[PDB]
Amino acid sequence: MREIVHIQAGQCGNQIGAKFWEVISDEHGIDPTGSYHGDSDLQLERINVYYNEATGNKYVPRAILVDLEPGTMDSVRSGPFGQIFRPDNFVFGQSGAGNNWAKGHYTEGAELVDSVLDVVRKESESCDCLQGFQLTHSLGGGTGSGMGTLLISKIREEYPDRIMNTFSVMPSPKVSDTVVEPYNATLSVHQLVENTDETYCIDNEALYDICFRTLKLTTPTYGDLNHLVSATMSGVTTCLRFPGQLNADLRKLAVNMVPFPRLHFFMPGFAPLTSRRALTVPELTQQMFDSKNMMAACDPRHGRYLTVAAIFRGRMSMKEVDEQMLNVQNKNSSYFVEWIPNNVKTAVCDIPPRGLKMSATFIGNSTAIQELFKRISEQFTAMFRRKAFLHWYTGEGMDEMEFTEAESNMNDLVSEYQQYQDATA
Amino acid sequence: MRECISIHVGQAGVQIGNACWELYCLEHGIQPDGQMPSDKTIGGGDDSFNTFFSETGAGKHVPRAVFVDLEPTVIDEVRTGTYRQLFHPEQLITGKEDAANNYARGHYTIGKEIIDLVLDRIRKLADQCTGLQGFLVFHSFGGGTGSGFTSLLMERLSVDYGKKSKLEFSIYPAPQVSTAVVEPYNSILTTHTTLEHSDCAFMVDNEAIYDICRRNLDIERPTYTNLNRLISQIVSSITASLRFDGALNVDLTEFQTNLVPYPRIHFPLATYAPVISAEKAYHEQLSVAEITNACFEPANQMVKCDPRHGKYMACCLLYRGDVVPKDVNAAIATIKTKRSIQFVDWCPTGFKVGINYQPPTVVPGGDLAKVQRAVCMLSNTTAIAEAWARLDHKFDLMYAKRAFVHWYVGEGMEEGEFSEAREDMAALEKDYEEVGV
Amino acid sequence: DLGKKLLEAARAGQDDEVRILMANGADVNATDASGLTPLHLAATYGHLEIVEVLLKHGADVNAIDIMGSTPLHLAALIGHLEIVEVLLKHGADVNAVDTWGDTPLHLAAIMGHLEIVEVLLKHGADVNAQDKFGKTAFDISIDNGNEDLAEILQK
Ligand SMILES: Nc1nc2c(ncn2[C@@H]2O[C@H](COP(=O)(O)OP(=O)(O)OP(=O)(O)O)[C@@H](O)[C@H]2O)c(=O)[nH]1
Ligand SMILES: Nc1nc2c(ncn2[C@@H]2O[C@H](COP(=O)(O)OP(=O)(O)O)[C@@H](O)[C@H]2O)c(=O)[nH]1
Ligand SMILES: CC(C)(C)c1[nH]cnc1/C=c1\[nH]c(=O)/c(=C/c2ccccc2)[nH]c1=O
Ligand SMILES: [Mg+2]
Repeated sequence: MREIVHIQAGQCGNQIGAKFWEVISDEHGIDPTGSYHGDSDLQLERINVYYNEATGNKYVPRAILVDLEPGTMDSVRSGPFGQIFRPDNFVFGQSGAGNNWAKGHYTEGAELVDSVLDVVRKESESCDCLQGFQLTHSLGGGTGSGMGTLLISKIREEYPDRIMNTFSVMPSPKVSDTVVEPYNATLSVHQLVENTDETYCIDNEALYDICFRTLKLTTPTYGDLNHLVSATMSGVTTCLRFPGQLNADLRKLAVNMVPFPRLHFFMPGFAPLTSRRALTVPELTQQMFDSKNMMAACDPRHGRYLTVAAIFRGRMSMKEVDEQMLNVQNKNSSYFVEWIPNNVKTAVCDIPPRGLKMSATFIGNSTAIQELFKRISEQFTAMFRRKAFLHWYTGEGMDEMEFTEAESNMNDLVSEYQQYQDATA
Repeated sequence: MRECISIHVGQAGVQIGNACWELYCLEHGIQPDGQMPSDKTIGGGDDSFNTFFSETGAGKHVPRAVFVDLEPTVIDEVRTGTYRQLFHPEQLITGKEDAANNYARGHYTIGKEIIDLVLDRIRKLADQCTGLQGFLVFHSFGGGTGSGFTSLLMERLSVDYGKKSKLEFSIYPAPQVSTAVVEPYNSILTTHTTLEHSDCAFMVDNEAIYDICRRNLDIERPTYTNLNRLISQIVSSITASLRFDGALNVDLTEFQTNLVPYPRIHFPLATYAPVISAEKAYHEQLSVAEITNACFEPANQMVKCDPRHGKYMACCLLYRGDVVPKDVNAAIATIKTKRSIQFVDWCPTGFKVGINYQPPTVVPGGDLAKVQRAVCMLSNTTAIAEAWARLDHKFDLMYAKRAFVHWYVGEGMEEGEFSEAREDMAALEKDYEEVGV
Repeated sequence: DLGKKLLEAARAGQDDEVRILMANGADVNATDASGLTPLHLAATYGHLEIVEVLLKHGADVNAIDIMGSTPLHLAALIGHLEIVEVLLKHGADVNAVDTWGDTPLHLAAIMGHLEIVEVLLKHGADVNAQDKFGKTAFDISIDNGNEDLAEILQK
């Protein structure tokens, strides 16, 4: 299978989604008019994974843009590559979601979803062999969270045999507009547990800490955070856009990364971490496994790795990569579960990203991600115990038991991680 | 002359097949377009090489070969490679969506979409045969197609070709050159469902081939290309007796007679010598005694195991090149005195010997030096059960936690098939233990 | 009964309506079914001027609802810094404990309201106060890896 269909929902979803298309367009030699002016034939070998080919050698992202807020669609269109997207693939309402999961999932979002699905169906119908879907969104707002998960459920129903992966931005008080974000995220996580195959946990807590403490940015902006996000998304999709010699679609990668269906929430990482000299292979490996490089605010040494994938990019010794990857598993063997033999796998892509000769992307399936869910759960519970702002959600038809159910599902997920963190062979 | 059809399933089977048929063409003097100037009977014949090649009226020699994969990437390379005109175009068969390293997809959900076409195309080849003797089936253990589709195909071939022999060349997984964490599952699943349907199976341990490339060929990081050319050299040494005049292993039935004392213990160990780097073009030539002694060194085995702690049930030596029979006999006599090679008490203790006097062939792009004499030893030793023990152990670690099982159960397989397959493997390990005595 | 109307006006931020109801005898210390007062609701929803007005006209700054929540608990939970300051100035109990064993310090810490944490500490918040699971605010900050908060909680 080849084609991927990309969906971006809500303000965060469209912002990081636009950056993703800017970055991989540059990597593939596609300018803002869809024209290919690249220099290497490898830039076009797998271009169809993310781009439809139009007339006149014009490449159009296979991307659908969704928002209940009109303004966000205007800002994407004015962006560097705004004119590159298919105009009919903009699906937006006029009312907005007001940071309310219930509005995105049941009210304004429910009224718009069928229009989005019509565009999705049109893109899917023109795929030779659709791999599946990737969605960008935040969990803390209303549209990306509430309408995003509605979209996921509808797509799961219509395309049950296709992979569904998300890049899901987790809320943090360090980058926060409101205290209802734990509500919105907790309601969303239950949806992701059941209906996605892989979810990349992009934690605004971690992004902020990286910019502030590592990059020394005194006042991190969304642009600073998104610089880390786009680097990560480029690295995570490298194996599908520059496959080199590996022969793996989305499903094959999910099979080898997800031993238990609900435990599909990944800790992403990237080296080197940069703000807007080349590292050595040992430095890449060390930084990739360092807690400070993780895009989810969890300490890997507080859990165990079920599986790990790492993508190195650039010109480097394949043997040296093997030696360093071996050394990490040897010195810290206790942090990799022994009952999944050979659970750390790596690939090397010769083509480095923009501005870096050496880089590495880390994808960890670690039980330590429970720390992220416990953090959100503690905030959810603090709010829910005092029943704060519940009428904003019950006013859209929701039941208080739906909050109770979401709390229980969240803590069940945490319990499931703990079960495999303590297991032994 | 009785024909043999080679079937190549999944990436590993296809890529190894491409290397094998390249070497076959070189050994028989066949060009990449199928022409064979040395074959003076144009458009027909019953020579030994016709077991593996048919002929067209235009003098084209066409492999009796089928290539099958569930996605097209690998077979597309055959369709456009140096030998793009060699094969029947309709015997290169591809789906669009692969088995995703999932046995269940290869055997049940996805494999079922193409199995009838594959069988109809094999039937076309079989109908071309005056006396088809059976099939040689090349595949990985670890891939979803190599494991699951191969099992499905072997099941179907047993029904449609009840009296035909089926031999396997099976790629046993090594994590050094694999990215499939679930390969132990696929390996056990396919072994369980294929055991009844396979008459003789030559396992090729990727770690063994990797070691030989690193240690003998001085290749720091072997590629599939490096591995496959070495594997093809060994496969050729095993199939030469079917393609040339000779006295040992002259048809598929004789492989079973010589190597498989009873049906489930049908996994011979191959050992090949000498393997010399092409950089050493002026190496001093090794004696018959030296290459024969090398066959009992673990470093030259196709599967990592220790025959010194097992029992032999069969031992065949297949020589190629400048090999005088009296020198083989003296080397064998020396082997028995110097080494401790223990046979079971119910089998003849003699070593069967074949000699093909043509110098061994190497592919010019290869990593191997030309040699004046080479030998492939095929033995059925209980020591190869150590390879099963290693796989079964990894299977057990993951299955105790039901890791990854949901992927298989969602693709048309009952969970009970896991334990059924594992119990069969436990019985197989017990079969070896009881023969070892 | 102007009590329910004052509760709703306080929740909705209807400043002029709050003044009218109080002028006509509305119970400034009315309670809803759960024991929340107008001051609780104004503190929860961020209506600073209403918080001031109610305190100027007899509101109990330390009233508790059925779950032990004070107005300060709720302002510290939601993150209304100016309201936290006003409540403390009018005698709010900085170490009030609710039915979950939480103090205002616990709630500001959980929700990452770092400026409010500093204010509470300055007004004598108990760094040793344990919730029903034994956790102090500092424990919460170490357990959840909030280094910025842990640094503040040490003085
Ligand atoms: N020696 C050798 N091993 C290979 C080759 N390709 C894959 N292997 C190994 O076979 C296993 C992976 O199975 P593949 O053959 O690639 O998978 P497949 O049969 O195409 O099945 P799916 O891709 O899962 O549909 C691993 O153990 C690989 O190391 C090859 O060309 N030569
Ligand atoms: N990393 C990042 N987070 C964002 C961005 N925009 C909004 N957010 C975050 O997403 C959440 C708000 O959701 P938002 O996408 O704005 O609401 P929506 O339009 O209803 O989906 C908060 O956690 C915000 O911190 C962005 O551009 N980058
Ligand atoms: C061998 C290697 C390193 C390629 C590997 N083995 C298992 N997983 C991966 C990598 C990935 N695994 C994934 O699941 C993955 C998901 C993805 C890809 C593109 C777009 C969205 C998600 N992207 C990856 O790079
Ligand atoms: Mg394959």
